[PDB]
Amino acid sequence: QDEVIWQVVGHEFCSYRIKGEAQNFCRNEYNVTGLCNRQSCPLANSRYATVREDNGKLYLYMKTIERAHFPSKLWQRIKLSKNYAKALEQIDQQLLYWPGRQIHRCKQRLTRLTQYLLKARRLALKHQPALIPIKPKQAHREASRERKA
Amino acid sequence: AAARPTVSIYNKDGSVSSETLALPFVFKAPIRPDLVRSVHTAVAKNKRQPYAVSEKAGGNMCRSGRMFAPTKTWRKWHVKVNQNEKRYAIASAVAASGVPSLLLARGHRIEEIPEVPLVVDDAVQSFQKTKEAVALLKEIKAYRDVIKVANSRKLRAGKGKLRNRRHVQRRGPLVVFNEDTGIVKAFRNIPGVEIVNVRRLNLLQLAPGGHLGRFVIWTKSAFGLLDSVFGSTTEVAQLKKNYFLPENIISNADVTRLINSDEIQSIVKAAGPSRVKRAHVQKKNPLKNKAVLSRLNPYAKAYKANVKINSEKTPKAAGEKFLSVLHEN
Amino acid sequence: VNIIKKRTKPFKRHQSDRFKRVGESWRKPRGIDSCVRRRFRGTISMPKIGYGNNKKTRYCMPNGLKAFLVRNVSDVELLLMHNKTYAAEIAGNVSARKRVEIVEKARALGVKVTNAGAKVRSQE
Amino acid sequence: SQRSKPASENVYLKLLVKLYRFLARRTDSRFNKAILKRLFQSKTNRPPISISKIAALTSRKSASSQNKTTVVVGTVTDDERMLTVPKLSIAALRFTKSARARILKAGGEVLTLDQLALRAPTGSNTVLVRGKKHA
RNA sequence: AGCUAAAUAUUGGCGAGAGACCGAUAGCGAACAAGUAGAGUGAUCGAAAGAUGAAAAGAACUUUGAAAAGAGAGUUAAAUAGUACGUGAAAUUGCUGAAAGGGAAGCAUUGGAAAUCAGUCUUACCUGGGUGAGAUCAGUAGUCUCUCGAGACUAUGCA
RNA sequence: UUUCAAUGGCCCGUCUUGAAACACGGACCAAGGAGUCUAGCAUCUAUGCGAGUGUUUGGGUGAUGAAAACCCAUCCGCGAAGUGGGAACGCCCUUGUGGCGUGCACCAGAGCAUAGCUGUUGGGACCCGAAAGAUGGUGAGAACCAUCUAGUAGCUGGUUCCUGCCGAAGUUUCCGGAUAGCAGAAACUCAGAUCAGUUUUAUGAGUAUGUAAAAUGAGAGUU
RNA sequence: UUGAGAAGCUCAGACGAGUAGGCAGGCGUGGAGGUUUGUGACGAAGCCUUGGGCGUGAGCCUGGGUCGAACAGCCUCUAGUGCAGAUCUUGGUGGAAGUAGC
RNA sequence: GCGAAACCACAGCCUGGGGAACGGGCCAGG
RNA sequence: AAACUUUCAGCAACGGAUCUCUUGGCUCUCGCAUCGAUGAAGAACGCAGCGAAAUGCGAUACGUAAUGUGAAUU
Repeated sequence: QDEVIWQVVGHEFCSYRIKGEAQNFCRNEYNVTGLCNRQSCPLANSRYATVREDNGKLYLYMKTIERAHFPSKLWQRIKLSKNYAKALEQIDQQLLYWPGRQIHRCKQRLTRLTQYLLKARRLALKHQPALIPIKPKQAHREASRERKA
Repeated sequence: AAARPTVSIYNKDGSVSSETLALPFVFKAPIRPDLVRSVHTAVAKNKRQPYAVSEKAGGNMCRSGRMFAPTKTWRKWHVKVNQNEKRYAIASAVAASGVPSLLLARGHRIEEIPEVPLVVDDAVQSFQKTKEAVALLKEIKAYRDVIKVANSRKLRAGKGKLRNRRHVQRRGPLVVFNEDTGIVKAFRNIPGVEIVNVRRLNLLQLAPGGHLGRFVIWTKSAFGLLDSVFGSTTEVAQLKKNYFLPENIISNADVTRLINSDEIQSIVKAAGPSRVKRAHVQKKNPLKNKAVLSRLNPYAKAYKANVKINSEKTPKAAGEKFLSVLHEN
Repeated sequence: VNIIKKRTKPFKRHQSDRFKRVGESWRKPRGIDSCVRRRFRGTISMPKIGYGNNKKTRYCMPNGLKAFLVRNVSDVELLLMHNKTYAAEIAGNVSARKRVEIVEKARALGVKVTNAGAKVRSQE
Repeated sequence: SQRSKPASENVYLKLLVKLYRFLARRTDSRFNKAILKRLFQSKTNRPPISISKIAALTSRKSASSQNKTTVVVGTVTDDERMLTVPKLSIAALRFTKSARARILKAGGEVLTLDQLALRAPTGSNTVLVRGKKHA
């Protein structure tokens, strides 16, 4: 299963892969790191855990090998508390006896997703200029009309 | 080994039924991405039409001259593949369609499909209207793939659109049926959906682009007939004379299970470290670094170089015989 | 591990300045009698593997980040875990509407954008 | 098509090489090193062996076949000339359909090289064999 | 001495459908006028040449000039689209601006001067209190979808 | 970026020959422009099956594109009918011993098919460069035209991106070659063994020369 | 300790001329199957530029200007696939030169 | 007034030397 | 200095590359069988719209009759 899956998706063709000069990336939604790796692949790891943000709330998504053949019921999620200390405890207790590498990666994604939510809230309170696109046809027209004017 | 035993059937309203089909042996066949790609490369050349310049046309450098080595029609357009190799690739491409992870890596939006392999009732075989076809695809949540194909319709980049290849798009689900009593015409107008008979499966459809893992929807009758089309490794196929499913050179392809098993981990020697620490990054001179000198020589602590052995009673030792020889001539 | 470049000048093709028909893209000289191939004194340098740069600092911009090409908001969100290693570079053919959406998203993610001021105006 | 890695593109041969790379490195068995070396070899350097030759080599001279597994990194073909097949345990990369059926129907077991690595991870009590390289 | 359908061939003719073909120095010599213009007593030989704009809306009118045209205008989303018409490269030419000038020269290395350009910003973090707020908090009441509890909401309270 | 100062610095490509030189080609720019396709043969690799192997002359079949894919009846092509030693067991503190030896070298079939690579032989055959000759006409011996005909240059000129790694010979012997030798690939075995643009010990022969077995270095021998 | 693209990660030492020739890995172009739920009139492609950056390099990304309808990355397939030369072909344009001259 | 063509790698002051012309192109000088 | 020469940049010329386009070519496949003394193929001369270096037509001269479609030609 997983080893055959990786030999196909990891080395022949994955629609989620973005080839880069120094490291390949994975546009899969369930990748914890965002990189194309053997341990980062949600396709090639039947026991996977990730943290994702849904309309301002963070969730711990987990899948087990026993639900691999049921795509609708494959991933299960729990709501992670807004208290960062308790969110770490919930990751620890939901991922009990999982490899420490996977708990390490979910705790890293929880930090970055908590930081992104903090920065997003700080930008909302702040006042920043709107970005006005420059229209080439309008610029050409007003440049020629101005010369005639 | 140790695959899922049975496959559930889904009615036309999208709900699970109480009937299950034993998983056919073809889904246990080895998945051979190298072998599927090679057969696909050859099989995709078998519908090419010849091209060549006119014989009367035309030095290759002179303007309005003759092109060097003019193209000819008797080029090799069609390429042979052993029938067993074609059957191996088709069996390996049916097996890959039963893995949800290979479906996702091929671009199929099967994230809400209820089960893979997806088998529906035989009442689907008699759908007459595209409305019935779309409603079924929406009940089993397989319409996300069709929406993906519709959104992907673009104008082809290049001279291809000058040559009756105006538009490009994605591949949707592949509906496989037993008998056509309306199913083909109900699904053919849906963008990306291809409908094929289970008796004549096409590797150009099971591995589009040479990429394994097409999303396939079977009817109940097509799924039940998969064991006659392909057979097993020990029983011959009924619909292919003297054909057996290929055997694999590995029994349990999970090699991490073998490496990290109690059978093997109980005899291996104690594993050395992972990435090791660097020893002697910098060379330090014992004649300058006194700490390195004490490490190499556990005697420099008590050395006592300048000892005094002479005194004020030095017996100058040079006889008159030697002095006479020295002060001679 | 600050960024060190073994060389900053480009390698120009020999005689590319003399002739307009000859481009400046590097071409390995093949003439045996040519002094550039023989590597005489005073002649122009040639691309050698010794000029290659440190693997750790390779592909890194002067600010220490690597340029990652971005075409929509999906590409920016990819750098959530790598905002200290990569900078987003919007493609040249991305319209000014999508450029705005990319730039606001990159701002929340804490991702540096190399060309965040292109094709847009400001209004405070 | 040798030395560092196999030139073959079969993913399942690459998985077998993965298994015996670990075995050849984390054990002190020259069998695991020998198997790994032969996994890298080309099809020409891995000639097939027959059911008759395996039966002959096991019960050779002193005979005393006992129950040692026969390992060949290659194909085990069938010899239709011989009429009775003994009880043999053979591990091979591939078995033909005739060879596999004859071993199973009147005899013992057919194994793959990963099934062998679980039974004999150090290669103990195995009869490693080769085919005639002279075509 | 004689006849004889079918299976077979088919760069022509009357049509038809295609293409992993060429894309205006290519593909037929010929995308247009093409076996044409033109060349040769003749047999024969034989080109170059595609694109304004959505729409001519193809520039009324005034004015200088013998005229060709120019200049004021005017049309257009655009005339940096005016029929010498999509885009408009290089070689080459003119004018203007700056700099350097005495013959191997251009060029390479290193800096100066002049001109110009690039990105890097303190802002957040931690902590305390006050004030209100709301849920993932209720010694709380309901609904929905999944597998007791997991997500989504709906009221009610803000300890 | 322009310029200045100090230092250096020839014009490329081809051919030549010892490298040259010299003689050739190059006013400038854009576009075009040269190892291609196919039929055999051999090698290597990959893949399928394997004493077999090869569906596509053809038939069946393909409801939606039907020149595809899918299936195969009868033939037929090819193929076939003593020691050393890898590995493993049991003893021995270990070495080592004992039993058991594949492949190969000393004294119980492996092929067929496809694909790729490389070499090679034909087809215009990497491109270009001299007039043949013949057939059929036109005009008036000679001239001119069109096709065979991509009839040709033992040669001339040219032959299009990058980096990395390896790397000659440039000559003994017979005699355009078979060679050898130099440089790589594959198949091996082999330190409890050998090898050397090297020096030795002493005596053999005539300070040199040669010898078997010491010093130094390197793991070596191979097909 | 998370550093399993096992095709990854890591440690150490030595070495670096190169014609013919041999062997690897890459860059770019036209078209094809798949893919990026890809880019595009809020401006695709091309072109220009003493703007900026990346790669030892082939090359690639980007700002500004110009422009006006299509185009690209990745995996694979395919080939009429890369020029400074051929007294190369076609076209354009120079110095000679407002000279020889009419 | 009208109006070419051949030719064109590129610059261009001399004395000596640079062994293969070295020269115009290097070195040392005027 | 100035001139000239040279370099760089801006603008203007010149030129027509590149890109995009395409009622064309090329190639393959499929169906079909139909010239003439009842004057053919080809050539010439006219006709009327024209831009013919094109097309259609034949003194009934862009054709007339008949069957249509049904209100244009430009």
